Amino acid sequence: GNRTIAVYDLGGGTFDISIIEIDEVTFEVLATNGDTHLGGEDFDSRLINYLVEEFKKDQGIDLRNDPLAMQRLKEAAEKAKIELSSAQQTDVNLPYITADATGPKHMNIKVTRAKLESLVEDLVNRSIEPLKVALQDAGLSVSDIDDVILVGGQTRMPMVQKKVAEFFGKEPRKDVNPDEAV
Ligand SMILES: Nc1ncnc2c1ncn2[C@@H]1O[C@H](COP(=O)(O)OP(=O)(O)CP(=O)(O)O)[C@@H](O)[C@H]1O
Repeated sequence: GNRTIAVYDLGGGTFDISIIEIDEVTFEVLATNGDTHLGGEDFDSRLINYLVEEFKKDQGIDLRNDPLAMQRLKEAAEKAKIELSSAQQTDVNLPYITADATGPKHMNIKVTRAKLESLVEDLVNRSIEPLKVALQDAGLSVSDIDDVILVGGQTRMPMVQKKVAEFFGKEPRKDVNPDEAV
């Protein structure tokens, strides 16, 4: 009774996919692929652009010339990205972010989940490309896979789970650890 699994591991920096076969009678990695420039940090970057554009649209300032402000906005963007894994909407609040002749300025922007999903949709789609490759290299199809286990914090995002569920046709398991997976 062999069991074949797929490990979708999306971290802060890189993306990995691995196909592993288990037999009783033994453990054999059948294929492994990924994307060295596709990670959670790219999800923050997309949200950072949106916050910079909205702050310009509203107040008229470009924060990118201000390095100390861009650090706080990166920190705030990640925080909002995470909350939006569990909430439908959230609020970025950074008082005294910058200043001009009119005085000190404040950021207060509402980000909805739907907004975030539209911003990162293409990054999620990039993760499917190495998946197809791995399966080809293994001489397998999605029907030959028995379980999909998610690894990495970024995979907690409902959208990422919905797309992986659509590819494999199975509900991926996010509860499983590395020992239990085998
Ligand atoms: N609830 C949540 N929803 C969405 N993203 C979340 C999250 N909780 C954490 N994250 C994201 O998960 C990432 C943390 O990744 P993790 O610690 O699992 O791997 P990593 O970055 O150390 C390994 P690598 O560099 O190889 O990819 C951060 O980018 C963080 O923004």
